[PDB]
Amino acid sequence: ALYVLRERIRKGLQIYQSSVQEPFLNSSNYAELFNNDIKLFVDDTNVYRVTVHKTFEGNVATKAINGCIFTLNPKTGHLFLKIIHTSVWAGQKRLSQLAKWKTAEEVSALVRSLPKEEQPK
RNA sequence: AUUUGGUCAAUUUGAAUACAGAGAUCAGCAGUUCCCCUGCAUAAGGAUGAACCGUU
Repeated sequence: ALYVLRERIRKGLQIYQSSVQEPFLNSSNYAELFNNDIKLFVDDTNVYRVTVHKTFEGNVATKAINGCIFTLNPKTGHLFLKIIHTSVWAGQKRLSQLAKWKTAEEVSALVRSLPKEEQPK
């Protein structure tokens, strides 16, 4: 009830919590992806992969493999796959955070490489 | 120095019920006009091709 009241108050005032300013890609605006404007999907999910090898049964075996930064142009179908080598992560700490930064850097580099015409919106 | 700018509406009444008052948001497509291209028709108007002789 209290929460509801708070919400109502907010509405009245038109205060809102940050969230994110940019508009989310969604089922609603999925069709927006395939207009003439140039775009690039980026994925940092595969940058620091650890592996714990597991078969159909699930037997244990430890290792830490190479990663990648999947960066895809859905118009042209190009895939600027920056392969992150495992040597990067040797003697490092706060690893996940570092990975994100690395990914960002890579993206920036890619952008720089692309000319003004081919660059993404 | 005092005070007016402060009456919820709606319903049931002969004060009670109500309690602020009753589709939103996102997205297609077609039409309307003008333009451009393309194919066809209609008129008109060209331009040109095609062996070899014809008809009382």
